[PDB]
Amino acid sequence: QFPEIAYPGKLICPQYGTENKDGEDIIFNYVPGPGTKLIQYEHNGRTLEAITATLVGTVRCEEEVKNILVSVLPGTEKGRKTNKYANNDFANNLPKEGDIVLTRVTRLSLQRANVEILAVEDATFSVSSDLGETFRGIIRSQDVRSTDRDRVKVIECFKPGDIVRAQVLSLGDGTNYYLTTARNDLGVVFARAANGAGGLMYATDWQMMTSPVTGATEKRKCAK
Amino acid sequence: MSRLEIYSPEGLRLDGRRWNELRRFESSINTHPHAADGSSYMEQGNNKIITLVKGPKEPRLKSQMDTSKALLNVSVNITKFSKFERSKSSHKNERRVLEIQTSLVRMFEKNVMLNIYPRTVIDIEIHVLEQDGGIMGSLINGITLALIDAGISMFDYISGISVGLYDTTPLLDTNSLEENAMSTVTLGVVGKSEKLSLLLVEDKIPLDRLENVLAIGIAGAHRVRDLMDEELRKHAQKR
Amino acid sequence: GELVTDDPIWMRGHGTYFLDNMTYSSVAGTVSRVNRLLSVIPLKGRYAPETGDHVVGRIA
Amino acid sequence: MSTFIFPGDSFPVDPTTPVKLGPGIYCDPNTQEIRPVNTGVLHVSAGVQTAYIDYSSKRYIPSVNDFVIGVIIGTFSDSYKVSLQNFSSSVSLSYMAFPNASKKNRPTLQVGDLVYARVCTAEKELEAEIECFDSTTGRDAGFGILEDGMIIDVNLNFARQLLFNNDFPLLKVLAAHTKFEVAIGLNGKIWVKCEELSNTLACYRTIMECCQKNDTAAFKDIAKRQFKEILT
Amino acid sequence: MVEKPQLKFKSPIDNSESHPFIPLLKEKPNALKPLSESLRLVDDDNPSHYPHPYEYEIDHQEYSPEILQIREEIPSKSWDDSVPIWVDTSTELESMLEDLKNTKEIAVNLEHHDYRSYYGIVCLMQISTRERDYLVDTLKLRENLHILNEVFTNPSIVKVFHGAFMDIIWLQRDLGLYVVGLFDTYHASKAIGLPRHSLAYLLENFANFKTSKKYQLADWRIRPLSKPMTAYARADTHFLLNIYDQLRNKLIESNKLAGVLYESRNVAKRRFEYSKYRPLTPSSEVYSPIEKESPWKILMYQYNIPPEREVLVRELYQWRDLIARRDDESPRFVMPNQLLAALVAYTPTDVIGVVSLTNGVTEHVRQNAKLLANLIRDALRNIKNTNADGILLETISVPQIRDVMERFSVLCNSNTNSSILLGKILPREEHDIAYSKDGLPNKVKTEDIRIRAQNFKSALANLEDII
Amino acid sequence: SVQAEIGILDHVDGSSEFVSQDTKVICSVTGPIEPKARQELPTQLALEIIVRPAKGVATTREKVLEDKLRAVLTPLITRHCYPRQLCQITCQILESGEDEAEFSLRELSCCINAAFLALVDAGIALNSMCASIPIAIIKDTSDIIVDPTAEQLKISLSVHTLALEFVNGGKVVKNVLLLDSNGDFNEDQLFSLLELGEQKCQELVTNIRRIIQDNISPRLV
RNA sequence: UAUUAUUUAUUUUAAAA
Repeated sequence: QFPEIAYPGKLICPQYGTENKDGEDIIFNYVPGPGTKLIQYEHNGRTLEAITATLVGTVRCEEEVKNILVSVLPGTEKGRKTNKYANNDFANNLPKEGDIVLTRVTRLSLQRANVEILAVEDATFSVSSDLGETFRGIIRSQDVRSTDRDRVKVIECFKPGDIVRAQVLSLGDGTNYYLTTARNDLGVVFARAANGAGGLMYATDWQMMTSPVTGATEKRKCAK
Repeated sequence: MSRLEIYSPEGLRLDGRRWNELRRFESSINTHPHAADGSSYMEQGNNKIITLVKGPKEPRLKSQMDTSKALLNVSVNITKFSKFERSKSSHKNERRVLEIQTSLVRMFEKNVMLNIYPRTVIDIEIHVLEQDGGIMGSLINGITLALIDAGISMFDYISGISVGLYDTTPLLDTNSLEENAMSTVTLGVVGKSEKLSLLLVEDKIPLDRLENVLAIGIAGAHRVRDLMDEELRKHAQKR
Repeated sequence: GELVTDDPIWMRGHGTYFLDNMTYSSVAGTVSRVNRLLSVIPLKGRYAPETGDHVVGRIA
Repeated sequence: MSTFIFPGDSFPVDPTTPVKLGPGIYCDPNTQEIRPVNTGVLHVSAGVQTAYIDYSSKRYIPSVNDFVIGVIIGTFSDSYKVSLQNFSSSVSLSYMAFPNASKKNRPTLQVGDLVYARVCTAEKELEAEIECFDSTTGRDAGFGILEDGMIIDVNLNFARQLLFNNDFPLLKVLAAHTKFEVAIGLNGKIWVKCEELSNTLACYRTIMECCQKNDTAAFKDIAKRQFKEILT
Repeated sequence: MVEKPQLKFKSPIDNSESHPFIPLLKEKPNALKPLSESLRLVDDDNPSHYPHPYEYEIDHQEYSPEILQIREEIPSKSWDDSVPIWVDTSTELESMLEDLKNTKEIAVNLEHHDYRSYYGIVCLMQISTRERDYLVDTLKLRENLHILNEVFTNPSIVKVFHGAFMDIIWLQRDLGLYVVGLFDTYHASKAIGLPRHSLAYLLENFANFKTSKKYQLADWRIRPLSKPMTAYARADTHFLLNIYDQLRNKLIESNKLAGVLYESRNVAKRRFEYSKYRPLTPSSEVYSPIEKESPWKILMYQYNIPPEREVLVRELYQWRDLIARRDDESPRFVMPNQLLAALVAYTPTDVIGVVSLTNGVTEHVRQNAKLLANLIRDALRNIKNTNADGILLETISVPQIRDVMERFSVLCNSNTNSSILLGKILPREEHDIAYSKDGLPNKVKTEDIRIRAQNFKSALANLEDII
Repeated sequence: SVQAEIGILDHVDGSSEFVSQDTKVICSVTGPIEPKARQELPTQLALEIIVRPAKGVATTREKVLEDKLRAVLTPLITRHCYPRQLCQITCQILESGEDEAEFSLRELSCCINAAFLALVDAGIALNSMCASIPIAIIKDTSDIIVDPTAEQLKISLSVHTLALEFVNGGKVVKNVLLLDSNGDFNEDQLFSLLELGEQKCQELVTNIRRIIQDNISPRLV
């Protein structure tokens, strides 16, 4: 029995707890999760491995003699629906491996396309100005398409300023992430003609994008 | 002090020396073994200078790396207590330091074989504890002796000497009081040769008088090289 | 800066530079003569690595 | 038909006839209208009707099929780093862009070497690329290292008039005084070389003086006075 | 279409690799240690190996004192007025041998062939003195070229090479030749700091010899050599003596001559050894065609091969090597790495699959298609043949949990102003107003903007068709 | 009447010198060149605007002078056809032509005219043409005057800087680039000088078009 | 994986066949 709301410092439960139910004693294995930490406390000269919450929100328990994933999600259940923690959720939720992100092409190299991660999955997502919190990745030429990976042309697949929906591969070199677009649902999802100097273009073929009003066509690596 | 005789008819200056006599020259090597690769405590007259050479070492940032030679950085720190009146830091006083530091870098980068030490940097940290005239020449002597202690290969010695011209009489190793009353020339003589690596004239000197001042300047600088050379002989034989 | 020898038949080593068919010193130390290798061993000097040295180093 | 034009002026070509876009005119990606952006003489050629503006400029912009004189400023594993003009963006010169190239053999070009190349890629969003042999026609004669000699800085209009227009009397008035070999780059560079240095020096001073004096009829008196001065 | 010269050798080709490399040396001229003691196997637990002969010579011999001083460079011989001297008979070898004994400097270079030969074969030796240029047919004098040890080991004669890190190995393996007095102009160019350390850079700059450099990977076994290849071969050593004079004077002025001569001795001291008898520790003085405990591991990373298929690339790399030794071919001739990766990626079951691959198979794979198919099938059937909480519950058990919970319960029994100056001005929420026609402000309610927010988000995602 | 020259400086792509009354401004343009990491724009051209005073160091006064000069030249340049490039526009005020401690409109107006001419000499893609004039109204007799002298500024109620955009032979006023007004004025005086300024800028571009044509035409063929 | 690599390149052994 734990209080629903929690503050950083409120003791939740030790790593071991028992209770008699239906004449069958069970022992709970409480492991730390996102929002807790094992803190030793002293009241009579003997230590104990208790779990102490370190976030502002509600406590939630899950399962994988079983183990219990004791964690604290930040914010109130009414605040999560209003999404009042959009800026805090972007920085705290780093893009793990295998995630899907929405980036923006900022630099085109002959063998790579430097992008800037703007969102990430949580379809719901999470996105944060002078905040100073932004991630960046690199879309290598070998990860642009699945059909004929080597010997491609990134100038015909991306342009600076285009929005690209790409799935991450792994942490590139610590400085940058490694993304890929070798799927039909991955690629340019929002671009504009003449590097933003034209009209809003829309995806048509697997490698063709066109604007309705201007009628101009430009080759990309679309997603549909 | 007060109103004094600069060069009496008896050939005596205000501090007792004569026209061709240097101030007392007490140099020291390896004074900071656990803080730098080269150390030289220069004590020329009342001038007290600490010169520290740190290198050749890897640059802290690759933004200052040369793939064909070493980089030479000279940092001159003039303490607030180098004079009688504790001088306060002035925005104008920072420009004179940069000119001295640049003149020192350009001087020793031509004499120190930087090609032998590629992809490296050589930091020269200088602390002036007291000054009493001829400070520019004494800074040169501290760098030369500190580089030799660090085993840095050079072509020859670089001797620093300051010469003043009073009326028609040149005076060697000018002190603070003499610099306030006459024109001063600092010289950077290379070894026993008559070649100059530095020549600073910061006051008016007649053109017909400059020829003789340089001759007596390079001559007295050879004597400074001897005093520095002998100190290295005694420090090498006793160790 | 001083002259170590005026014999052109020598192989200049460390602490030594060639100039005008004559040989001068670049550091302050003792003169070394091994076969025909003329060099000067300076007093203070950092570690000079050579092939086959069991060293201990720290990753930078 | 040649007339002086200004930016924002009305383009004196009816939108009915298809016209090719050249250097000087700009097609707005929004309003789709063709409007000038530079200041100079407008040219229209009466099969295909192209139009461009001849504007005065000194900052070279890389364009494909252009012969340029570059300076090697960086050696790497598979390509050189070449500078076509000071302060501009550097261009790429691959090691395989040479006659008889090989992956197991590095070219004998160092930094500071002058090369006469051809721009083979000029993407606005990418780094420009050059090559020392035409990848389209297989040419290689004239491309490569420009040994010795002297390089000259001229405006882009003076360099283009010297390479294309055969009526430009600069090459002819120079041959009347000395034999030489010239390489003209569209990036505002002119490389000359003679047997004796005194002849190359007079060629440098003439091309310098003829570039600022736009009077084409004065080129004869410039070379006459310049070659006569070096004899003193 | 080219006959293998290995078939015409008087001494057979022994690719068995069943004993340490025995030097092909029978006489040791210009020696300080006797040859009778240089054939004792040196075993330091490294396998027992024959020591590199002339090693004591290169270590303890001094060059001529003339090399130390600077002399004026002598112009190389005229290129358009000179001709090579072909040496293919035993009589023509002695005429050149007695000419190389009467000189001070020589420029030597070799050509090699490794595609249709396991260890490889030397195909041409290029020797040139200050007077003439020689081209030696090392395929017909393979047993006769050991006479050159009188000149190649004479300290009074300088052997000018360029990148002799392989020529030293080729001389001792195929010709039994060793160099005492080496001057590698590669280490001379590397010490000076030239941008390119190649021989083409030294020709185009110091010799002013503009040359096309494509006759390197050519087949030097063919006879007679073509006119372009004869002119290319003589050019590798014709100007190397003039280049030697220029680079030597610069090394003296730069005080780098001592380092070049030191590195040159380390190049001449290189010892060839079979891969089976190679030292376990990497050394820059011993050479082996294979210098790794598992050469197929770098192929699995180069071609991205799963680690579970390592037993396959092991049995294919070892089979490919034994076949190359049997027919005296290179491993790439019987099966290149491009085809080796396809066999482990596609795993051809039937015999037809081994023959039909996109790149195309070699003739050794074509003949051994049944054997290779039986190998991949067997190795794949061996892959299919191959494929907690009570630790902490016993320490504390269950009845002792009531103690740690009672410890918890009674340990933690020990667990409004509106504003002062800025508390009622800063935490204020947003208030939006609108000026009416009479100029009076009208505050919109927080529910009016709520209507606007839900009306935009609902009307935004409601776009699924555009004409 | 105003004086103006083109192509005066050697080591830059385009230079100019604009003179009005006593205000003299020399401007230089270099571009497109390699931008710095903190300057490059992924899709369009980056501008580096620098104005330096005639006396003393560059203070915050020239910082707002840069910001206004930047707002005029930015829509006047086809930035999108120079992606990931830099243009350095540097204006040097030789003589202020006015009391620097009180007014700064005569220098802003000349920097606009000098920058536009220097951009023409450099070869940057310009969407149109531009003209700038200073405007003031006198206290005693509320009279609108164009290009006022230094003495008239010290006797004025409000000062104005009008920068217009001209297209099609310099007759169609496409837009009003900059109208900077300070002092005392009402809605009636604004449109009175705005209408008066539109015809004084209209004869400025007509004179500017003549100035640049007299210089560029001898260069070309 | 130094006969390997760095793309507006921090590689500092590209030499031999």
